[PDB]
Amino acid sequence: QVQLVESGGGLVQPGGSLRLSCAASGFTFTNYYMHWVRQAPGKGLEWVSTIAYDGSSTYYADSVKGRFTISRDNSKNTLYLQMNSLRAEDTAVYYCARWFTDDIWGQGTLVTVSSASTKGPSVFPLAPSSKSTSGGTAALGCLVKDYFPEPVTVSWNSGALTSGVHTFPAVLQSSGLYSLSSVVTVPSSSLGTQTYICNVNHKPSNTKVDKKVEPKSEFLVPRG
Amino acid sequence: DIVLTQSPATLSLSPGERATLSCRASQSISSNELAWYQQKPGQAPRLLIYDTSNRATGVPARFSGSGSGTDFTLTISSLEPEDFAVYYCQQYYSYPITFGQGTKVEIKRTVAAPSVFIFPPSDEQLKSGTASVVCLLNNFYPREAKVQWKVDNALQSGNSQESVTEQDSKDSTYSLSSTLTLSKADYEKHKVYACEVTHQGLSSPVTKSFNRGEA
Repeated sequence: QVQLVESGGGLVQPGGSLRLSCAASGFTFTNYYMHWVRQAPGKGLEWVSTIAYDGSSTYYADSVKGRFTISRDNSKNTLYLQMNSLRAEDTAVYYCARWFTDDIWGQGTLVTVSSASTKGPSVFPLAPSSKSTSGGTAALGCLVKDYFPEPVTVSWNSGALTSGVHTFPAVLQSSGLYSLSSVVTVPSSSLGTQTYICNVNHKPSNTKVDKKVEPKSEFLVPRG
Repeated sequence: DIVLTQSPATLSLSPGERATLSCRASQSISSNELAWYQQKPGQAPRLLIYDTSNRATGVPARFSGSGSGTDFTLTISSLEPEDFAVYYCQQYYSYPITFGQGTKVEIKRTVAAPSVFIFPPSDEQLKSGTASVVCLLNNFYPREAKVQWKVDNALQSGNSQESVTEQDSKDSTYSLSSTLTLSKADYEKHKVYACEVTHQGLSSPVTKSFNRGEA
């Protein structure tokens, strides 16, 4: 396939280093300049570095000059960015990109610069009930609390259930840990017979939780 | 260095209308080295136009770009709901390569009232010392919405946070969570927990509530 695939970001101590990689397939890599661009959480795109065909020539944004080094292994179709003396202002998703009459972009990789510790989330059910039900459909979910750093990914029924899912953006709690809920709307009439499981993945801590979310038992409802 | 000032910073239009996006450069981009990008949430930017006016592969013809020297324009002549995104211009006539700060395009639709749901804390969470109470506002439009927590009818303050989804790509709706966090001890001091919602699509404010330890 024509593709760029990145890897190598993660949590890094201020002052520390990372090497990012970007593997190309599907086009003649050696014929194009290649570039790194970053995007801080919630903000715009800024260019970080460009490298000539054969690595003979490299250019850098003034904020990274002296700290980051772009390079490429053409025979292995790979772009790298060596990042040293990482600061907090370097926290961003990093993309690699080919810029041409058609673009090719990597999928991005988050680099979080912080001395705070990794912590996995606790996952709690948001059980559906008559208080989460309106004319035929019921809302239910999972609360994913107290994790660091981003991201958590959440799916439902191991990826089989996608329709009607809203996974909210993480909020930073004043404790300095993130929290989010993911909720789903489903037919109320078959809460008794269909299983709902939210599958929470926190890669930074290799935490994987599968929480079954079961309907609340109610008696304070019309008899029947 | 070439600084790109994009205007307006945000734009809200109905499907069918035409969006006009401006990208002003701080000096004349001599050859036509300007590109436009579209970016949707969780995604890489997507090339739309390059060399100022050339449309890129598989870009719908409603997107087109114009300009030169100093002012450039991106026109989206007949907007769809799927066109909600941030749009960026970039310059590749001089280093540093630079981008505008973007135009965030919001897609208007008819008023839709939120469905409002409330979830008591789980027993599981309670074992550990804290109670989270979640009020969900689902699939509403416009974005503006007020949510207030009452505990035994006393207005809470400073102990909740809100989070909102990005506009839906098909129906143009938002959903919003409001999470009330309390210690287990505080939670157990009070009985009625209520989320009050105000929104244009509601006839008057809607309160959803439960009593601690019912079912």
